[PDB]
Formats: sequence, C-alpha cells, structure tokens
Amino acid sequence: KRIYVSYGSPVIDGEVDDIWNNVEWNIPRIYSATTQTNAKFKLMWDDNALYVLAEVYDPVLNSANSTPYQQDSVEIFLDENFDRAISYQSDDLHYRVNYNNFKTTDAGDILRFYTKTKLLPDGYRVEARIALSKKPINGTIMGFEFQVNEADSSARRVATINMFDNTGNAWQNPSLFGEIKLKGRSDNAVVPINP
Ligand SMILES: [Ca+2]
Ligand SMILES: [Ca+2]
Ligand SMILES: [Ca+2]
Repeated sequence: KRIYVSYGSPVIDGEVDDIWNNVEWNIPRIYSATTQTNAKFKLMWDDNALYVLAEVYDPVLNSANSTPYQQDSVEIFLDENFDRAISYQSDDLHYRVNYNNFKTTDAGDILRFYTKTKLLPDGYRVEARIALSKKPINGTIMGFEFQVNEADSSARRVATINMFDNTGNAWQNPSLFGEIKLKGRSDNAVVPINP
C-alpha cells in the first residue's frame, strides 16, 4: 500500500523536532514471529532528502553478533526511480543502522545516509536522512520499505518487523516495496520574513 509523506526539513540529532509532531506514525504490523518488540516510524521529505524517524520498543538491546542484520537495527529500502524491478537496479537503496548508530549499506552509496540514534527507557530512536539524487516534487512516487531486526540476549536475530513485505525478500526484490507519495510542498514559498 501507500504512505503520503509531507514536506519538511528536520534536524538530525536523535531528538523529536516540533515539526515531526505534525505528521502521523506508521505502524509496521508484519511480524516474522511473536515478540514484545514493536516499532513506529514517520517520514518527511524536502528538496534534497528523505527523512525517517523510527522508535523501537525493545527491552533487550543486543549488537554482539558480527552479522549486521543479527543486531537490533532498523533497515530502510528505497526504489528512487520507482522502477519496481524484481532485482536491484543502480538507483535502489538498502541501508541499516543499529541502536548504537552503526550504519551498513547492502545497496547504494553509504555517503547518502546520515543518522543519529538515542537510547530510550525500553528502546531506542533512529533519525535518518537519505540524500535523493532525483529532484523530488509534489506527486513523486518512490518504492519504500521499513524493517526492524530484533535480536535477543543470545546475540542473534529472533524476529523481524516489516511495513510492507511479508515474504522476507525486500533485500533481493524492489517490487516487494510499498509506495510513498510526496506531497505538501508550497509552489510559491517566498515573500519576506515578517517579524
Ligand atoms: Ca531531530
Ligand atoms: Ca529503482
Ligand atoms: Ca532486542
């Protein structure tokens, strides 16, 4: 399905900007297995970037496994041109960041990915910026997926949460991503600053 993303420019610092309170939480509900871990995320776009704010409720954080997706982490997938190919093209992105703000890329230039995290009582927050190469405008559609990897005190992933893909294959197949459609940018956006 489809998330409508409002226009806005947050500060990347792990703190919830006032402007994030004006957009709605998306609740990923595709669980690989039962778990008390849950998550939500918000999206925002500006002329240069897509923005993700994720919060994860997770009472045990573990990142001892050397395999990235076997640590408590969130992953962001983007099909920027909206090709919806069945395998990864040159414009497809798959990024990951753990609760300690350690980032990995499975696809795309990691120089585009800028993140901060914050430890919360019972969980963590990720605030992420992905620099866009195509100029977005109102009505732009991109493919998007969001995933949480939940690891336990055995230092292994025991569960996944997904927004859109229930098949375990977003890492391989962009056509499984959902859609985001960008709206809300003013056309004028001018006039003087009135004090
Ligand atoms: Ca912020
Ligand atoms: Ca693509
Ligand atoms: Ca965990």
